Amino acid sequence: DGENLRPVVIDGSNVAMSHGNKEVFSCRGIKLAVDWFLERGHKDITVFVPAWRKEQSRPDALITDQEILRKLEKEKILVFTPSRRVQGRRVVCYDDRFIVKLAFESDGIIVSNDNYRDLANEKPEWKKFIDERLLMYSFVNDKFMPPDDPLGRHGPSLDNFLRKK
Ligand SMILES: [Mg+2]
Ligand code: NA
Repeated sequence: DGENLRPVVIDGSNVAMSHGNKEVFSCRGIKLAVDWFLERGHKDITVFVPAWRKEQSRPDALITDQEILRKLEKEKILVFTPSRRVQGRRVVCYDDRFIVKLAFESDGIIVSNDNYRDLANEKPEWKKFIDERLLMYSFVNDKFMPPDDPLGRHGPSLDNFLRKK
């Protein structure tokens, strides 16, 4: 029973960079984050990751355990944001905008340590949404630890934070 639960939108790139080495795109972090929400009963989970991350590990952009991305895609959970090469240069659509817009329109939660304040300054309704619906986190090795107080001490509990009740 997970439609008393708010839909969950995970910043795949943020979580990947947060987990393990802070200089490595660690896809296990994405799996661990998703698994944490799955074990609680969530059924509406979307992970946004730029499409160019499917490319093999380059020295500029290191990445581990790539197979998880496609696996999560086949499981309907992960969605790739558009990206392509024009005239020898990589063009990337702002995945952060996908994250914010989807979560806002689905009336859900954003899982990220990124504040997205450029987008917040762009649209007032987005700023208010982010202020009230951003779930930050911390990684202790393979342990995914979100705070019981997402909005501080006067905010709701983590349990009630994820419910539409
Ligand atoms: Mg980002
Ligand atoms: Na990382």
